[PDB]
Amino acid sequence: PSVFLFPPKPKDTLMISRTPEVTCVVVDVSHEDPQVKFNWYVDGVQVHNAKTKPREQQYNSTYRVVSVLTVLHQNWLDGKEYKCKVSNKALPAPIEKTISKAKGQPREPQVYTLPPSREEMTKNQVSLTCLVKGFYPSDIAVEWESNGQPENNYKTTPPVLDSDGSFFLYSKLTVDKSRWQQGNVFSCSVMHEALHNHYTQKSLSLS
Amino acid sequence: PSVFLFPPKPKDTLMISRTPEVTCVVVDVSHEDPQVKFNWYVDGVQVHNAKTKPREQQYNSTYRVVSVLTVLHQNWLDGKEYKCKVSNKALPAPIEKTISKAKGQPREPQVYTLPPSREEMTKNQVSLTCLVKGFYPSDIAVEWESNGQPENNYKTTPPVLDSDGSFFLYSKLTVDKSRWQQGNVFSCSVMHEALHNHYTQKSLSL
Ligand SMILES: *[C@@H]1O[C@H](CO[C@H]2O[C@@H](C)[C@@H](O)[C@@H](O)[C@@H]2O)[C@@H](O[C@@H]2O[C@H](CO)[C@@H](O[C@@H]3O[C@H](CO[C@H]4O[C@H](CO)[C@@H](O)[C@H](O)[C@@H]4O)[C@@H](O)[C@H](O[C@@H]4O[C@H](CO)[C@@H](O)[C@H](O)[C@@H]4O)[C@@H]3O)[C@H](O)[C@H]2NC(C)=O)[C@H](O)[C@H]1NC(C)=O
Ligand SMILES: *[C@@H]1O[C@H](CO[C@H]2O[C@@H](C)[C@@H](O)[C@@H](O)[C@@H]2O)[C@@H](O[C@@H]2O[C@H](CO)[C@@H](O[C@@H]3O[C@H](CO[C@H]4O[C@H](CO)[C@@H](O)[C@H](O)[C@@H]4O)[C@@H](O)[C@H](O[C@H]4O[C@H](CO)[C@@H](O)[C@H](O)[C@@H]4O)[C@@H]3O)[C@H](O)[C@H]2NC(C)=O)[C@H](O)[C@H]1NC(C)=O
Repeated sequence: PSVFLFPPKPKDTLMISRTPEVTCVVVDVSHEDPQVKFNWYVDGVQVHNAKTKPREQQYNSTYRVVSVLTVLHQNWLDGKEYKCKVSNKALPAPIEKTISKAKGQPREPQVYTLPPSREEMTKNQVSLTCLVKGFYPSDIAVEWESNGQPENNYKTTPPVLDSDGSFFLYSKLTVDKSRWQQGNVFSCSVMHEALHNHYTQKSLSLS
Repeated sequence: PSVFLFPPKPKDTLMISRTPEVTCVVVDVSHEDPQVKFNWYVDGVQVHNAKTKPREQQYNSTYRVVSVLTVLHQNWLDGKEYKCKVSNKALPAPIEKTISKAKGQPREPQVYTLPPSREEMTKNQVSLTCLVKGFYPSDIAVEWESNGQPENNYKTTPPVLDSDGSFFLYSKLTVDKSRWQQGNVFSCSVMHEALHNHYTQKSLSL
């Protein structure tokens, strides 16, 4: 039996309207003794069944069970630990897994847009670059937009640990060379806890 | 008694002068029964040996044995498969692991240098950006230099799959703003199999 603990999506902890959740998944549960017991704790507290919510599901020759715990935005941002305890009779001792926001002081992300290289202009599609650096923790959300509509032909690298101990990443938005020199304006949105309203936006366009 | 096969460093296989190698790591070796016997095969052949060489041990609470096999640059680029057979008494049957370079038409990387944003011109240090996209397979090596000398403060993101099936990455070199204002020339070096001579350079300066 193996247990996996997943943190909330970065974007869920940053918007009050969204529902951030910590997901505890157990696999290789005995096909013979599928009864699984879950206990959740926040900073060591609440053996006593609280919120949470399990389900179940049969697989190869085993069972898979998932429990989801809704977390409070500020609880997560304040570094509270979420512990998932899993018990099964076909197991010696219960399996424990804990997860929290990475420790350290939040650092505000620096966002800069970079137009495509002149040499790339011979191509039919160009690259609009958004650089995000100096941020911490690594949890972050980046998106693009031209008008109000979201742009979807973009790719973002995973965050990279930098020398100062902070993280950086780049996002690449690909558009038709025409849409660019025509004058259209683009912008990458960046969501991070260390930003004023957990959100900033930088514009990009030729001139 | 777990086995992990690793491929050669991208750079080692692109320059004849270097020595590319495939490495077969063996973790959780029983403190009781180390004695690990390796077996390597290149496209099936070998075992009556040809160039293997294991070494060292011990770790946290268990042993870690590692076998290194030197490869012919050409054999690795041609897509030959490398197989590591690991044997140990405390292991029922011999665990085998195969490895080879990603398959598919190699694609030439486009290299573009991007100057620091006007907005960043306010910090003491600035970011020189090297965008490398459209390449395949993902094995690539990127480096920065200035007037013939290698730069120290740069970081390269790992390869990211692009929408069209090829890869891209960004390399970032941080330098004192003065060095950029003084007009010094900085260069992004890229090493990939689909480039003529497996190498290309792109310069940046104010
Ligand atoms: C004794 O210590 C061993 C290693 O100890 C080091 O690493 C940590 C354990 C540290 O806490 C500290 O103890 C030491 O610094 C333990 O063995 C480890 O076992 C795991 C899985 O059993 C291996 O994980 C693999 O890692 C490779 C990547 O390796 C490279 O990167 C790491 C760092 O990121 C380096 O340390 C390595 O040298 C390599 O450069 C993965 O590619 C590999 O693939 C995955 O396999 C798992 C299956 O387990 C899949 O689920 C995934 O999808 C992937 O396919 C795998 O993740 C560690 O490499 C290995 N440690 C090393 C480096 O040899 C050992 O467990 C511990 N006690 C025991 C149990 O004896
Ligand atoms: C029996 O069947 C189980 C479920 O079957 C899945 O597999 C395929 C082949 C079909 O059989 C389908 O029915 C079904 O998709 C198998 O369970 C699997 O067990 C592995 C562990 O051995 C789990 O892997 C873990 O995944 C984590 C990420 O999960 C998320 O993403 C995957 C897609 O990539 C989704 O499916 C999940 O739902 C999640 O959204 C990953 O974080 C874990 O990695 C971490 O831990 C390892 C150590 O184990 C470490 O090396 C690594 O660095 C990380 O720290 C880990 O890889 C897998 O999730 C689970 N399958 C599913 C769908 O939940 C079971 O193995 C199979 N056979 C046996 C012997 O039981």
